[PDB]
Amino acid sequence: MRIPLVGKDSIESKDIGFTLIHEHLRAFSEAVRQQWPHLYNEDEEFRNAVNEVKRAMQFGVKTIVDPTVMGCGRDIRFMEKVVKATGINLVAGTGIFIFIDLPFYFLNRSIDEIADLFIHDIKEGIQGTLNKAGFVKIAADEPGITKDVEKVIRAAAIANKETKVPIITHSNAHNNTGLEQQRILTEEGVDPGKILIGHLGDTDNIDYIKKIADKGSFIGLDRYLPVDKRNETTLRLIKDGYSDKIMISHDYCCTIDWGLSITLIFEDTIPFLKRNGVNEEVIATIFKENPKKFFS
Amino acid sequence: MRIPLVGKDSIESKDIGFTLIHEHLRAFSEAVRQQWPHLYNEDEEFRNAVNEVKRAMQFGVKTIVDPTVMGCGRDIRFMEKVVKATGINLVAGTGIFIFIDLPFYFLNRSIDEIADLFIHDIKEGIQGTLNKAGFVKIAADEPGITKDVEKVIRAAAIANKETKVPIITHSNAHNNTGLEQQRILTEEGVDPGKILIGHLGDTDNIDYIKKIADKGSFIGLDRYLPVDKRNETTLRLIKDGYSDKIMISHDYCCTIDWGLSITLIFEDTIPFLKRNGVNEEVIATIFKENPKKFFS
Ligand SMILES: [Co+2]
Ligand SMILES: [Co+2]
Ligand SMILES: [Fe+3]
Ligand SMILES: [Fe+3]
Repeated sequence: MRIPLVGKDSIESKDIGFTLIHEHLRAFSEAVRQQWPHLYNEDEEFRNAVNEVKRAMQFGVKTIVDPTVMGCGRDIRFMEKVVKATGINLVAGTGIFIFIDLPFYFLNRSIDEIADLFIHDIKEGIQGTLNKAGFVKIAADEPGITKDVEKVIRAAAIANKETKVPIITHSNAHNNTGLEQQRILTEEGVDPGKILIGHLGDTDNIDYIKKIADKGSFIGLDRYLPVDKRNETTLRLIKDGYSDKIMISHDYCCTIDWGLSITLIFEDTIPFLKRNGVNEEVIATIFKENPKKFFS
Repeated sequence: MRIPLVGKDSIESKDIGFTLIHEHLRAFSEAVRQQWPHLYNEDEEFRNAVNEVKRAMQFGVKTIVDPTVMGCGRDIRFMEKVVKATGINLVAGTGIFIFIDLPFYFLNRSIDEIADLFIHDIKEGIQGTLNKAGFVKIAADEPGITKDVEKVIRAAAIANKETKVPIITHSNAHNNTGLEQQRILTEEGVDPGKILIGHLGDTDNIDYIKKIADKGSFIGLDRYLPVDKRNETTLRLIKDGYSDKIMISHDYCCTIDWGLSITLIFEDTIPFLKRNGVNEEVIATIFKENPKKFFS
């Protein structure tokens, strides 16, 4: 008992097995789905999510971490229906995904009030259920570290200090937002090894990626920049000894509403790696050992 | 049959009666209510809304226009429950309330696609019901006319040209956003008399308010700046002959989630006006004749 699972008893982090650290069963904007439901088909979303999870399981995936949070349409009851249909271990999270400003709710509200929402989901449960959050997700992108973006980062640090759950980020690989997230969180007392700086596979600036890993945090070679170039960067990082900081995901959304699959790393990335000399222990380090330490 | 009403057959605009043009039965951020429902109490919200509507009816209000739209938690089923409990004529709208950027859904989507959402609500119905929207609501504030704010303004103009429903805006009274909204909409072909530029009672810069009214649009002396100063501005505008452009509302939210009543104009504003020489025909112009023309 250590990592909460949707629809299941919690599991020890040592038992997580082969893990996909950043996959979305579904993603959507809460406000536009509430206001224009005619744009959406939950039944198609459900079928797609179950099919994708089943395909991942066929390749040996035990556990999927789904970092859908506020702003991207987290729905714990949908998640538990997918678990019932598949038997996957599913880790849900809490957090806020914003690039610029917070919803109007947060006007005149403190960082502590924001952290209390995260702690509520970790300690009490998500959306009125007893399913608990196992990590915090935060974001920054092209607008950089705005005032509200920084509030959310600081609230994630408070939640981590109180509950010890790790932090996954979304960053923009072409600016310094990932480095800034790592800096702010570690300055606030977060263990660097409890942070995954995401979307670093989007750039080929290896020195920037290595800088973040060298500071202690996992580097998300997620969103599986052409895969060939991504693979080249991934291979380069492996060849240079960074396997124990690398996390690979697809950042695949089985259904997204914005105006490819959860097994591409099995059909393309992992075969490419293997064809270029990467052995089995590297694959196990990335997909089993790194998530075990992240959640340990 | 001309203005759609929640839970009722449509009514001719000539039969709207005494109207409150800008009141919220409820307002909230869709994403934070979806993600943290423990923060909200629908039963309290419902009781408050019914009580406020009943009090307005006791003062002679026939029709209430509720400009809650995407971003502020529009819920047509809540609205119809309030209508069932009170018998009020309630006009619901469509639109998007943003100050900076659109939800991620709208990435790579056209102004025409946005207008199609508004036209859907006006012609087909809101949120899977047969209750239709009777106006479009848009906003701009301190960030000014951003790219996404302007997209929404231009989509409102398309919806108005297709369906002839009027447009209500939120503006910031201390910058030129209201003037800019009016300019963009009229440049796109919207009749100036089909536009209410809102939140102009927030400033005492009478020349700015008069400029908008002189260009043909209604001026929202809503949000009933101290009421005394608001009343002074309202009285001044009346004394200067602007009654036939003035719309008074409270912009009262019977429940808002951000970190006073719908009858304050009956307890304070209207008595103050009357005490300062304003007669009955002015009150009738503001609250009956102006909304009739707006919706005509
Ligand atoms: Co991301
Ligand atoms: Co407003
Ligand atoms: Fe993601
Ligand atoms: Fe309002």
